[PDB]
Amino acid sequence: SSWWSHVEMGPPDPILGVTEAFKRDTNSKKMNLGVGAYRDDNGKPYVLNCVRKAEAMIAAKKMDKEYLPIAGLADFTRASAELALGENSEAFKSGRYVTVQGISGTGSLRVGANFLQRFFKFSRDVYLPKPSWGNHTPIFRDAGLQLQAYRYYDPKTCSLDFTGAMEDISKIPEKSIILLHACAHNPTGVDPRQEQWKELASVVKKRNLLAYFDMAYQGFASGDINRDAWALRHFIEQGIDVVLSQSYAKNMGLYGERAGAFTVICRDAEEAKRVESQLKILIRPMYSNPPMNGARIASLILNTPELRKEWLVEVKGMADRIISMRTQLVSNLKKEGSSHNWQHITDQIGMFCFTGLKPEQVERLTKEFSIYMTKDGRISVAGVASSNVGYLAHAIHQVTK
Amino acid sequence: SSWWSHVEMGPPDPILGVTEAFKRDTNSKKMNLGVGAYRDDNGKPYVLNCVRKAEAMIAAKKMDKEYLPIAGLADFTRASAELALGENSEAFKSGRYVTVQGISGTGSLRVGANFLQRFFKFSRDVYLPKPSWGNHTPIFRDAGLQLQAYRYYDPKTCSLDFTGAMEDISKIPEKSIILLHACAHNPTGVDPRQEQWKELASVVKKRNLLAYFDMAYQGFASGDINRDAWALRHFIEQGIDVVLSQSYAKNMGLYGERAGAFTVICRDAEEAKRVESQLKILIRPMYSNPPMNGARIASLILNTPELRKEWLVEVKGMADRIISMRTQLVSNLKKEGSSHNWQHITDQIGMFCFTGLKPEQVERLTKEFSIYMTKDGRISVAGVASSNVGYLAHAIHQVTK
Ligand SMILES: *Cc1c(COP(=O)(O)O)cnc(C)c1O
Ligand SMILES: *Cc1c(COP(=O)(O)O)cnc(C)c1O
Repeated sequence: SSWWSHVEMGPPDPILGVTEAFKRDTNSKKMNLGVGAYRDDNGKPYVLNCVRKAEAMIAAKKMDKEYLPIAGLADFTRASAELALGENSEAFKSGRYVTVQGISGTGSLRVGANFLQRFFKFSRDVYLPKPSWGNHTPIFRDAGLQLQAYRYYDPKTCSLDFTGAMEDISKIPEKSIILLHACAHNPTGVDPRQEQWKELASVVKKRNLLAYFDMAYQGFASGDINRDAWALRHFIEQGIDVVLSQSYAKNMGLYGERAGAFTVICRDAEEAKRVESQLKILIRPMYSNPPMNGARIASLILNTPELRKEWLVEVKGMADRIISMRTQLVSNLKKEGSSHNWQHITDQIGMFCFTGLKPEQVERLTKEFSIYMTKDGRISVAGVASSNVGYLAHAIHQVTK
Repeated sequence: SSWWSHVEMGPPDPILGVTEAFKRDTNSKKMNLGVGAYRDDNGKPYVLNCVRKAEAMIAAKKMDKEYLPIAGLADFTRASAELALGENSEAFKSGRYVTVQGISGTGSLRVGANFLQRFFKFSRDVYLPKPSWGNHTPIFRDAGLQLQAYRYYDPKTCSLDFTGAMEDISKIPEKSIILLHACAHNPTGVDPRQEQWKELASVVKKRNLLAYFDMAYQGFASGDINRDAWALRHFIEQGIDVVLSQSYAKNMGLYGERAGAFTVICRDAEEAKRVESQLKILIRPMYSNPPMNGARIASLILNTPELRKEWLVEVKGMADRIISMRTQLVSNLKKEGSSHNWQHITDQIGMFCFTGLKPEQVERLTKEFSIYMTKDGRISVAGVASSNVGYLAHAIHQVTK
């Protein structure tokens, strides 16, 4: 009998553990549609070009490796707030925001969670949309908050349940926290139309809720970064002081680099200062300071007009591919004789597809064809290459027939 | 009013805050002897040659940026354990340990605290040496643990108070946590001798305390990495099953790249596997997975013989440097005419010198000479160059005369 005799075996991450499994699989035909990481046309990891170039400018600049400030690389911090809020943004232009660099979107979400935990004085309840990215839960629960939920996706409709979203939402108690995905709702793939966003926002405003936006796929909803930040900025423009999480993980394909940020909309520029100090005091004992290379790469591209332009064309290309994949997806599905409706594959947006597959359906795909995905029938459509759209289709069909 | 209208403006970090201040001083002659960050003889940031080399092989390797597993890069992982534990290590050879990559030393300390709080049931109190590094307090506190202390440094004599320490230690309640700095006690720069270390082991074994080692300067106290891990290793062979934190921040001079690790020694390999599960379960909702740049490098060096060799020679060279500065500093103080004994300057090991100066004196250094240090009068020795060594000397003379 010792120290850790009592600790039991925990399970494998529902998302992340798929990669694990994936890697152990000897079938050469294997695919990992678990997590959402973009592959190019040959099924390979794709490092954007502007990333490479920036990588190089850093190298050639022979920079040091001294510590970052707690809040991160200023230059990155600011570029992020602009990318998000928009250059013409009041809130932006008047200095009422604070943004600290974080450990990508997860770390960002968390300090955000912990900040709410420590200062938000009116409630410990956080309302998540049904369903929501799995990590949401543990991020908020480990932070000290309790979780609630508001209806969002209708499975018989394979579309948003706006009505229910609004009934639920309209009944959330005044001054509660509501997690809203900025765009590219993980895992549904469905987001509200402007008209509906416009609507939600009135109730948030109306019920005086703290709105927490998580923006991990800016650019991926449509391929247009500003058309994707519409919602967020709207809200803010109606007078809703939100909080936000951002990740350059997917859109810059800096996955393991860890680049994200957390921002808080304040009243003044004075409040902003005040809050930052606290943010910092939250962080020091967390990780001391952030990992620098990701932000360097990113800060360089955001702030270098050339780099920036190329980036944006690369992002558009990414989106485009995926789209082609959906399209190819369903057509082969028919080509294969599938009596089922597969329009969802084409109507949804972002990096996945919320297939509808049942967990048995799910297993069979892993087992028989080594196609790896999540228990919720959620597939990374972004990890499918041209050469494998066809196999996916067969498998799916085979599983679904 | 406002969500945050009550958020108070907090104070700058006791250590990390001097750098901020430092950056604002316009005197050409400033020196940042605050944080323990090494500079070459010209007072310039020193990126190790083996560091420079490893980055070159990664770029040349044209590697990807995909996510790393939760615990991190296995090679990095395996390596630090070894680095720490030793290769002839039994616990290492058997695989009774679990190492997870972390966000340098802090994030390691922090996950370790977070693990303790979750699973260590036999206590809620962590015993810190007096004094300890500043960050330790908040790390544990923020983590939900209770803080205690044992005597360590006697300031009257400016030496370790082995007696008190031992009194304090022997009466720690059974099965509590005691934090011990593996080497290079920060800020004291005063470590137990091998015979005291052998005493200490004896009682922790006896009271049957949980030993948390903080190991940040492996290689900087003695100039020899193996020599620096003697006690860690000592305790282990004595059957004390430890928890340990690593920083590659100083010794690999990888500061802002954030590389480090946390490791818990377990009874079996079986059990380690169970902890590892848990450990990962803790990290995901924290920052999902660690930054990858720093680990690639580190693992590249620790795992490539040439690289490892030169690193050892690089670290030893670093260590000798600081000994030169120490010495020079005192003899310069003599020549300037300082009435006092400045023996501790040469007695203390690691990057620093715990000078014994008073607040006023330090205030005077910053103000008049622009020399920046911690209000407890702890100077960064590793921060002085051949070229500014006199300045400091004169300063310290004028403020102390
Ligand atoms: C990817 C993602 C995030 C952030 O992930 P990181 O890799 O840590 O940047 C946050 N939310 C959702 C819904 C995501 O899909
Ligand atoms: C520097 C140091 C650490 C680790 O520093 P990081 O920047 O987090 O890597 C841990 N403990 C002590 C006592 C230190 O001096």
